[PDB]
Amino acid sequence: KTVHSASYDILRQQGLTTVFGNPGSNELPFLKGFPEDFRYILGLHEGAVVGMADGFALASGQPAFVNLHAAAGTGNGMGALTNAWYSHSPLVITAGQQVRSMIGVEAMLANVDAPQLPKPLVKWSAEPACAEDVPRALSQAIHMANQAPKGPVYLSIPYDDWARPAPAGVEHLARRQVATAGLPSAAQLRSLVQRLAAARNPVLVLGPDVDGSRSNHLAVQLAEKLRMPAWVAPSASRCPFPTRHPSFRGVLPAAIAGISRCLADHDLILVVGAPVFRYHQFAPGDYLPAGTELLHITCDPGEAARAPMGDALVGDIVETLQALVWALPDCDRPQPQALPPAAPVEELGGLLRPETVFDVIDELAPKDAIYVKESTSTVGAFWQRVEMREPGSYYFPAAGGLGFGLPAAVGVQLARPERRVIGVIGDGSANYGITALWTAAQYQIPVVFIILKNGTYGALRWFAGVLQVSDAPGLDVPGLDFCAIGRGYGVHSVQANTREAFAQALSEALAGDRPVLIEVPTLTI
Amino acid sequence: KTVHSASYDILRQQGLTTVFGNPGSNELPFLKGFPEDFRYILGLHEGAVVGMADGFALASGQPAFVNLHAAAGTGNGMGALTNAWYSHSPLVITAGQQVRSMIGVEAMLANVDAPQLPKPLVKWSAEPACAEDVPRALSQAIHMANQAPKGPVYLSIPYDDWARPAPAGVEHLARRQVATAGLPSAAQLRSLVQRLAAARNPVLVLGPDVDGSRSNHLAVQLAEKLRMPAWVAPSASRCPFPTRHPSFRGVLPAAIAGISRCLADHDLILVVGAPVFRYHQFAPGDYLPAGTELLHITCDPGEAARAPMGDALVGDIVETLQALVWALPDCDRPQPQALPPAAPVEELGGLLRPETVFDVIDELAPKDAIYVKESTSTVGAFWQRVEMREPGSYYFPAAGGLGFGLPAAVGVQLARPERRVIGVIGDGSANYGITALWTAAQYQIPVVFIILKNGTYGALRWFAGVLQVSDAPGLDVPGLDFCAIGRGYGVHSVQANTREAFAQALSEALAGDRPVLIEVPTLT
Ligand SMILES: Cc1ncc(C[n+]2csc(CCOP(=O)(O)OP(=O)(O)O)c2C)c(N)n1
Ligand SMILES: Cc1ncc(C[n+]2csc(CCOP(=O)(O)OP(=O)(O)O)c2C)c(N)n1
Ligand code: NA
Ligand code: NA
Repeated sequence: KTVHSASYDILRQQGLTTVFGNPGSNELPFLKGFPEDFRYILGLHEGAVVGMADGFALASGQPAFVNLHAAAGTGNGMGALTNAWYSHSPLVITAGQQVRSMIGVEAMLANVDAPQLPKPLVKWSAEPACAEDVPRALSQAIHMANQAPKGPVYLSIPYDDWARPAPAGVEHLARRQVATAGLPSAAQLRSLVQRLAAARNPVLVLGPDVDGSRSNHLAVQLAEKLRMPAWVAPSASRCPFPTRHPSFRGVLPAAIAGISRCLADHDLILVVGAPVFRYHQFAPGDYLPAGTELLHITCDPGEAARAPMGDALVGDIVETLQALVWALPDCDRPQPQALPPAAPVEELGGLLRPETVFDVIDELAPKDAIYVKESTSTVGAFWQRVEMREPGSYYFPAAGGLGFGLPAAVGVQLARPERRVIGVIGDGSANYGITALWTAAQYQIPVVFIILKNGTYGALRWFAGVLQVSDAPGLDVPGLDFCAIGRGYGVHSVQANTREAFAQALSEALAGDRPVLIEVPTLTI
Repeated sequence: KTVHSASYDILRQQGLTTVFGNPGSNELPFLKGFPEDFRYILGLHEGAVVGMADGFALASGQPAFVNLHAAAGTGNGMGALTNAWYSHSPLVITAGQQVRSMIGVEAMLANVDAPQLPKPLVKWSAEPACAEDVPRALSQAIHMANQAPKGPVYLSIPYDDWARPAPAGVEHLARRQVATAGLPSAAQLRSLVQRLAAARNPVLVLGPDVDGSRSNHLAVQLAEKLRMPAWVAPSASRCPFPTRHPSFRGVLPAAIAGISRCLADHDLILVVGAPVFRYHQFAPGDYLPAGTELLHITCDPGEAARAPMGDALVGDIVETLQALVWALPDCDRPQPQALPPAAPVEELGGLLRPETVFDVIDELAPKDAIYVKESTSTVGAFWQRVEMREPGSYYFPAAGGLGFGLPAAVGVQLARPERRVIGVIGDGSANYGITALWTAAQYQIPVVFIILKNGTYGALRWFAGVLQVSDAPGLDVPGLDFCAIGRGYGVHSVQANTREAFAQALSEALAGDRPVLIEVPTLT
């Protein structure tokens, strides 16, 4: 037995049998003898590697294993880690290191002070002090990433470690289970029941950990038991509730003053599975309406600690909601009434309007499609127009780090081969993760990649207009041909200029079993 | 006066008037009122932004200014910082931060613990404690990046700072000069002279800081003064010596046993402007030949401290070399004789060999072309076949981080518009920095981008053989059409399958003033 055999035994028994990577010489001794029951997914750039792994871990509900090259490979993946942090993504990131005797002299490919490199975007990082501790360190990595609050971890491994003999006692590691006890106490449950049942007009607010914990159906039961509306917490990264349910109200605005206005008539706000709150725009005002109280249920002690208001309970979301639904009384206030349907937009005679594209998607897509969205000026219209009825149907970068979309679509589609993934990606956002197209071609992962091509960084032009700034450089992205780029990376590509051409292209893509890129020139104002 | 007006005044007076960036909302208050005498170079991904700035700083010999978005933009640029670290590149990296009152709550776009993010790849990192300290902190960043050993620094700026009034006393900052005194003392100089003059058979070994300090001509003078051969230090990132000068001996192998074998006959080794040594492959053996001594001249205290052998002198390389050339006595030993030229490789009639491509480059390229190389299995052949006569003629990623090549070619070409830049890039390496093609097209930066397309991560096949690994996944890169990708980003693109087709494409590219991508299918 070697450090190598012991390590692959640990990965197999813990279920980490898909490796997302881009290889280098320090990693070859790990990749040696790669087992026939494991799968390796090559990305051409590490931002795409990490984002594929992120999508895979989130959609599968299991940890994902990554293998990168030394400091430059780790570095190229670091933007993608910002999103993985706020999505509570359990990524086990390994990077290969020089031989131990060559690290201090700073030989070429030595990753200097390796554990510091990924900080502060990892929950744990190490470089084992000896070859013999590597298998236990890898066990520690997997169980740190997969415990609440879940998140990325990092391990740097000198390449001469793998061939060394495994130590006595290593046989205990592969079978280890780490379980998290997160049910409320009887007193804690009583407090939630008393406060909710006593409220005049409560409201529900739901974040990405409602989807991550598979609590969507429980959230519907909760809303119905208290006859209350349900919103998505601001800066939404996942969809936690069926969007045409009559209690649904949309996504809250990412603004201090905006949330206290939207929720002004409610005496009690219950936030589940989000921070309080991922505000974005500067909009000073009241954190809460006068007389309103807030309750917060979260899996993350740091979310509970940092909130500017409310009483928090930190624990297991699905067990907490199940207990709460059981313990609450029925209510006979009237049921909330549904939001009105979105009207078609006016025909203006220029390029296709995003609203039009979305109406077509809502008509032709399967009702359990999965959407991966990274198109920053069209978010409001998408949520209004594209129904998302089932869990696990939406992914948007949780840190707002662009380059998530194309790679995450490939990883999500790999995790959920029985559903169809449709990416809705801007011309700007596409270029941060463009080589994911190639991985989709090579492995025949049949994402429908829709590129909305408006010629600009539209969301930034909007924000610039708001600040009366007209002199900022760098906001336009002319001269891009995504059909040529798609074909370059091996993906069947088509340009759709009208509503009829777009419908035909989407229909034909959905009917097939290959990736397709659909380039859609769109209106921007 | 505002923090904004004072900061642009500092950048202007210090000479940082080109901004390399990718914008975001936290940066819009900085980019507001961008001055007419500044230039903004947009990159579509931050790895390319930082690589362009890196090339520009190295080729211009001046610091370069970067503006990135928050933590995700900073993160996307961090692979490029590995290279900037080992090339001693003076990059001033700014990243926009949320409004100060929204940082601790972790609002969307808050960069948490920002100064820790780029570590350990920056020599100084800060987030100012108040708006009034932003101008002085920017000055500190500039003067930290540009003092020996030069390197990247990082400043995180909350976006509500820019509009605030500038503090009293700010007017002293823009004019500040920071000079480095780095000449050897009389005793230090005499020790080098005494030792070198007493040696039986000295040898010279030169690294990237010889090119960086503009000491190439002095290195030739020194070699000639001691009638000694000259090598490039291993893991070469720049070219410090004219490669057809008769004392030139090529690049040392990146191997412990290799160096002591190559240099076996020399009693004294003088290493200038490189670490001792950037070994790569694991080839254990003797650090030095028995009886040999090593002298080291470096601009970097860390290089001096970490070396496993030798006596080091840390200071100003160009000033130290000039003092040494002046002080050395006459030497009567015969001059070294030139290396024999490379033999032709016989064409087997099918896909082109890289050696053939390099012979055509050597025939047709201007004799002061600049090469940006990131083609990992073809480095030895390149150095054997493509003459580099002038300073500032070669750039290869100093940390080996791929994605340097396409972006750095663009930045070098921007720094040196009077010379012509030829990028020599593999099919694997191109994809880590591919959006640099777009910036070349948009700004009409006329790089000749040559893509060597062998279908594989060729150098990893070599290392797999060395390490005795035969079943590793992920070594092949089939199914890439770089003419389609080039055209997609706006660059005129042509495929060249034969020696004649490549000559014609290279000649036409060189005769024009637009960027061109030339895709060349090659044998491994
Ligand atoms: C890595 C990274 N760099 C820069 C930004 C800043 N950013 C925010 S929105 C945006 C524009 C995206 O444009 P596009 O995807 O074309 O969508 P549109 O706004 O045009 O709808 C940019 C560049 C970011 N969020 N992430
Ligand atoms: C960012 C990064 N990721 C991975 C590697 C590992 N790496 C070393 S050489 C190499 C292959 C480069 O292939 P190519 O540019 O096609 O050149 P060839 O070896 O085929 O001549 C790779 C992937 C690296 N050095 N940098
Ligand atoms: Na756009
Ligand atoms: Na290659």
